[PDB]
Parts: sequence; structure tokens; C-alpha cells
Amino acid sequence: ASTVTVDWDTTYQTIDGFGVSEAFHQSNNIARLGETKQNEIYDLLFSTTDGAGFSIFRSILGDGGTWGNADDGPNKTMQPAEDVWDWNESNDDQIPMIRAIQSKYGVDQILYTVWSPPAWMKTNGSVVGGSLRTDKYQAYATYLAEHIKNYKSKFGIEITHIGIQNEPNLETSYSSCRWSPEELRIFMRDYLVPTFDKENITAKVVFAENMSFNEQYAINSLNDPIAVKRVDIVGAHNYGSSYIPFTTTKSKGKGIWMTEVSDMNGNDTTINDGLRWAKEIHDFMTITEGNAWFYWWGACFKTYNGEGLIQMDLNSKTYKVAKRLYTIGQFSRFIRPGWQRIEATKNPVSNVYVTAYKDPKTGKFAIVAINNGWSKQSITYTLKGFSPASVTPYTTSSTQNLEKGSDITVNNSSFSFELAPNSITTFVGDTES
Ligand SMILES: [Cl-]
Ligand SMILES: [Cl-]
Ligand SMILES: [Cl-]
Ligand SMILES: [Cl-]
Ligand SMILES: [Cl-]
Ligand SMILES: [Cl-]
Ligand SMILES: [Cl-]
Ligand SMILES: [Cl-]
Ligand SMILES: [Cl-]
Ligand SMILES: [Cl-]
Ligand SMILES: [Cl-]
Ligand SMILES: [Cl-]
Ligand SMILES: [Cl-]
Ligand SMILES: [Cl-]
Ligand SMILES: [Cl-]
Repeated sequence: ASTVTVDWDTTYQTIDGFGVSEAFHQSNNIARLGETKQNEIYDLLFSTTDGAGFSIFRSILGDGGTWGNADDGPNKTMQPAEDVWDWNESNDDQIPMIRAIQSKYGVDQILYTVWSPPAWMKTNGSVVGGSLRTDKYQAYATYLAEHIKNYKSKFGIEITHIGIQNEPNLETSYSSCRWSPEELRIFMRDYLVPTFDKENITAKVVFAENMSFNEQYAINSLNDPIAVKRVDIVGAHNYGSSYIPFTTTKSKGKGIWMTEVSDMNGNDTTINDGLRWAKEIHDFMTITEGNAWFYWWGACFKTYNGEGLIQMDLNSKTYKVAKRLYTIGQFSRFIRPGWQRIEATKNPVSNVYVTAYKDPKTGKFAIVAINNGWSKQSITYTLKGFSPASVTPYTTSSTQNLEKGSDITVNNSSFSFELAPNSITTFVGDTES
């Protein structure tokens, strides 16, 4: 017997969308399952009618590394030497998947994150670990600008977002490059900003995606008068951290993208893990009020952890869809790019968390309610400032996967629905007709 009040006229941040990644040969592992299962995986990830409807696609900028193998390894870089450019589309094994999802599903937000600059730019001469040489800052600035221009002029792919560095705090056993927040400001102020201005780059910069979810790596660039001009989006991951406000980022009026999170420690594919990531979306939208939220892989060959929404077995050429694909789909399928979060009772009762969104251009709306508790909860939703005739519920539980339910009549801007325990329900409706 709890009440949720959804206000139509109290709005918050604009949602840029949701996405996943297929970096490190995982885009080719989808094709290795055959054309039939490949289209099924594309449909489960990007379809807005029977899939998660992800609107952003995250890829890796080829660095030319020699680590890993064909199942999980790096791609060739378009600039293997300082004096050699190699615009061979076969170097990027993610291009065929991008062309397919952009044509069939209209996914028009392309983000390429740089895990590491080429080995000839690094202080250790390798894409694994190390840092960017200070005498190579201009080379890496041109490296980023030439990639955005030629991916359009040579390959016909419009790169809308560029990630300057993936986890600048960490040196890994794979493609990685360590940065300090001061070195990032020097790179932005003295190199990236003048180069991107000179090349007329219109792609938005996703700032160095910190492993932990904080803005500490972007504070220096945000407070610099020249660097702040192209800190369009402050990117960050949520590995081992929690969702917190970004004070300096919000003061500068920039965007916040949570570009990667997954379960590298456990292997839970049930509704319990699915509600963990739905709760992470709710926390990302209410406390930080960010704009975009990503998972790590959409489909990967790792069947032993939760690094991907779809676990593919390359031996038997089969895949298994975890519950987290549908729980995240409770947000991603309906909340399209350009939507706007509106006010809603964020915690009406114990273990129930609600957010509300709307499309300012069409009048459509969506109310996502989570119930990660053990008890059934009857919730009465009062719609303040808008009076639709009905809403359509979509529920994901231990026995349901984004399942559409019977329409619920809205009587005098109010409707009721009992949330099953360990479930998530999204109510979709339209105010214009
Ligand atoms: Cl879209
Ligand atoms: Cl390579
Ligand atoms: Cl080519
Ligand atoms: Cl290397
Ligand atoms: Cl500095
Ligand atoms: Cl500063
Ligand atoms: Cl900085
Ligand atoms: Cl500033
Ligand atoms: Cl800009
Ligand atoms: Cl911005
Ligand atoms: Cl959580
Ligand atoms: Cl859309
Ligand atoms: Cl509950
Ligand atoms: Cl009203
Ligand atoms: Cl119905």
C-alpha cells in the first residue's frame, strides 16, 4: 500500500542512451556462431521490439598489439608506424557489425575507446602497460583526429564519440596506458583542443574513463579554460566503486557516461544478478543523474563470468542469454536517445526503486520500478501533470523476460500494480495520439 507520484513538469537530465561493447574480437565471435545465431544476437541487443534496444555501440580503436589470441586479442592499428598509415578496414573486426546494426536497427551513436596508443608512442614500446611519451602528445592528437575523419571518408562510419583513454589509472596485462590527471590536462589543453579545432572535429570527447566511478581524473581539465571546451562527456567505469555525484562535471554543464561495468568475479545469470544491474541504473540516474549507461560486452565467449550479457560457447556454437539483458532492457528498450528523466518517488517502500522518463518531442513516457525484495508490493502510481488513458507493463522476473502484460487502465491519472518479489516492471504509455 505505497504511493508513487510521477510529475510531468519537474524534469532532470537528458538520456543519451544505453549501449554495450564488442571489443577484443567479440564481434567476430558472434559471426563464428553462424549467420542465423548472429542475427539472433544482433536482435537481442539492438531490436526495440523484441530485444534490449541498445542505442550506443562501444568499440576499441586498434592499437596493433601482439598480446592475446584470436578469441580475445587486439586489432591492428591504422597507423602502425609514425610515417605509415594503413587504412585497411580489415584491421577493425568491428566494422561489419557496425554497418549491420546501423542499417537494420538505426543505432546512430558510435563510440570508439582507445585502450592504448600504438607501441611506437608508448614509453615502454608496447601497448601493454606504460604511458604515452610526452614527445608523442601531438602524434596521438593527430592519431585521434585522423581516425575520426578517415573512418568517415574511407570506411563511411561516422564516429560520434571518442574515448581518449580506457582506465588511465591501470596498467593491465593487455592494451593499457597510464595517465595522470595533470598529463590529461596538458594533452587536452595543448594538443587535443587545438588539433580538433584545426580539423573541425565535431565528435564529442568521452574523457578518460576512470576505472572507479569518480571525476577525479577530469577535475584538472574541467577547471582549465581551454581544456574544458572539449570535455564534452566525463566517462568512468564502476568496477569496485559506487555511484556518486560528479560535482565539478555538473557545474561545467557536461555529460556523464558510465561506459563499462560487469561481473568479472562471479557467474550469476539469474534474476538476482539482473536486478543488481537494474539497481545500478537506478542509482546512476538518481544520485549522479548521468546521461548514458553501458555494460561491458553484449555477447562474449566467456561462459564462466558475467563480463557479457550473452554467453557464447564457441565449441558448440551456442549462446545463453542472462537475465541481466532483459533487466537492463527494461530501461534501454523504451528510454531512447533524447528522452528526459522526470520526477518519481525513488523509494516508495522497502526494496522498491522507481524512476520515470518521458520523450519531450512525442509525449511518450516510461516508468521503471524495481522490486529486489522478498515481498509482493502493491504500488499506486499517481500521474501529476499528464493523464494518459492506459499503460502497458513489461516485466522481467525469474520466469519472465521483458514480457508484455495486459494493458492497465488509468483512472483519473492513477493506476495500481503489484510488483512481484525479485522482479522489475516498466509501464509504457503515450500522452499524444
Ligand atoms: Cl537508437
Ligand atoms: Cl595487431
Ligand atoms: Cl579497406
Ligand atoms: Cl605492443
Ligand atoms: Cl595540470
Ligand atoms: Cl585546472
Ligand atoms: Cl584532467
Ligand atoms: Cl573552466
Ligand atoms: Cl566540443
Ligand atoms: Cl557536453
Ligand atoms: Cl546494485
Ligand atoms: Cl530510437
Ligand atoms: Cl519488497
Ligand atoms: Cl494533475
Ligand atoms: Cl491488454
